[PDB]
Amino acid sequence: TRQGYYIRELVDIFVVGQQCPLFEVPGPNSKRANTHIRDFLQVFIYRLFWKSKDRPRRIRMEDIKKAFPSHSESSIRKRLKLCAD
DNA sequence: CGTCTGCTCGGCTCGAGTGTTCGATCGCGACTGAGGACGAACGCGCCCCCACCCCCTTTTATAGGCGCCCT
Repeated sequence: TRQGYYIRELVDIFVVGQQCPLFEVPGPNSKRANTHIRDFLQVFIYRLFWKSKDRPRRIRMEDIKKAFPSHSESSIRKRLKLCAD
């Protein structure tokens, strides 16, 4: 860590074979992919509103632009359309 | 006037639903090939019947040979 080194011994190590997947990874540009993209952004926006101390709760746009910098700001504008002014 | 944020609108992409076509076994059906059994006709064998020829005797002349019977 930042403060120093720490040492443990280990005695047990597992080898994991070939995985049998139980969850389907979406494809690129899929409907499930884009749904997750906007849902994740919406959850981050709600949790930034919960963390806000001023009443009424207020956030800044460039916090979201620091978190999601590949997003066009139009997508963020629409996620803020419903729930913020 | 420039920047930024939001709102609307347009275009593109992807997913889902449906309908048509084809094949995927397929589940019967038709139909010909393969295989003894029974009845009728023939030829065919077997049996029976018919036909023909000789044997029963008598006679009579006549004679050589073989066998038997009582004198």
